Amino acid sequence: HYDVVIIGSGPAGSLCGIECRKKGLSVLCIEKEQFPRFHIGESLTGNAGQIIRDLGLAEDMDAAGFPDKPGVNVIGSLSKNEFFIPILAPTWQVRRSDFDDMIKRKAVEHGVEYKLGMVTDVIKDGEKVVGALYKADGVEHQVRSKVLVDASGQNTFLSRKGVAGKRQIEFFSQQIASFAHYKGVERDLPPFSTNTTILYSKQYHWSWIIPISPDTDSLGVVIPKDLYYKECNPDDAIAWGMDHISPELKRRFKNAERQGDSQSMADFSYRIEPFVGDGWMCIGDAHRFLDPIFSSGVSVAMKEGIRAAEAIAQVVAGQDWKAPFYAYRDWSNGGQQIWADLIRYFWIYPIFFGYQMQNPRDEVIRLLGGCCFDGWKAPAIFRNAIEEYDRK
Ligand SMILES: Cc1cc2nc3c(=O)[nH]c(=O)nc-3n(C[C@H](O)[C@H](O)[C@H](O)COP(=O)(O)OP(=O)(O)OC[C@H]3O[C@@H](n4cnc5c(N)ncnc54)[C@H](O)[C@@H]3O)c2cc1C
Repeated sequence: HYDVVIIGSGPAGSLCGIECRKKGLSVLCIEKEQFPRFHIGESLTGNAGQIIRDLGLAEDMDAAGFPDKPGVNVIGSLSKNEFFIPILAPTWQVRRSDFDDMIKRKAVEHGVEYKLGMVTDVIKDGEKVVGALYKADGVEHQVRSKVLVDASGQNTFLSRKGVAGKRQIEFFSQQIASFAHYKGVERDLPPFSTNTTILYSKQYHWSWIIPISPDTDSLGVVIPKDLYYKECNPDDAIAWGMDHISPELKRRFKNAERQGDSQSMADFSYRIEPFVGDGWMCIGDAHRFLDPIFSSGVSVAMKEGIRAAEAIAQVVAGQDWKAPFYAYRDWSNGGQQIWADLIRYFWIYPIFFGYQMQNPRDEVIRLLGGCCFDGWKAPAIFRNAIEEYDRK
């Protein structure tokens, strides 16, 4: 028996476990993969940076060789339009295998119990979730929980089991990402050498370059699903990007040497509703995924883990789940909708978006730093333009 059982130990599950422990709750985290393990999504927001400082991890970040992130340089190729989004507060580019392991060790330090295992089923008592089944070695185990937290990322465990809602996928923005790590990439000149670079051409055609260590850079090429299936495996997709997205690519990778195989993965934005219920909740990618063009996923996952523990504590302490879980739900929907709007606005009006950075700018900087979860003008501008556009 535990107060809280967390499925998965990415940024959402790890932060949820840490904050649950800070509220004095007993916590079991079941994670199916042995750490450290590779994972994509390497560029952090200023707000993720602040959580990391709060955990007391800043020195360890520098020690791990994670480059400082000055901001993101966005370059459009069809018109050479270029803009730079400065970082809100100091943050980093990370190798996720090592980063996720660091956060996980902090969770263990706070007294989270970990099991290597794959959660496979929930245990119900009528409508109520009261625990879970998981496989470790050759063997099925049972655990009982007051709240089962699904932090399974894009595995969307509770959705797949029909406990949570079905995925509602955004049909018009379906993309496939292909990526690999390289050495020998030409970096921007200081003070910008370790910025994230985003290159885009047509709508939903884009690429990233992220320095993740002193010598290594992550390259991604992201294109519409149909184009990928039509003209492209992940090697071919990356080559297509090198050829068609921007000349900056062939230039910077002139002397680059790939480390390890390339990979592809769905980049479909989705949302799952409901994502809270009696005895359970979802946090992070387990209920919602946004186009990672602005590198917000880890920041969002961490924030949701933190905010969920608040709700969880109230329920473990005897309050009916509705008021607290619905407050979490509404808080999450509020902030995620702002991110979603920013992204849709960018894809519709990428040039107008950029120029916004010369407009007396501060709001967007804060928003892209992650301040999306707390009167600002920007959210309404994005919302209004998108509604008009859709109506048109
Ligand atoms: C192409 C791409 C690029 C991205 N770039 C960025 C970026 O630059 N910056 C950024 O911040 N975000 C980025 N993201 C998003 C980011 O990767 C995710 O939002 C983030 O990892 C979410 O964290 P999570 O904890 O929710 O899920 P995850 O990090 O995926 O963690 C989930 C964990 O759950 C475990 N698990 C799953 N199912 C089970 C089960 N049944 N039992 C036990 N354990 C289980 C998995 O092993 C996994 O470790 C990107 C995403 C994509 C697709």
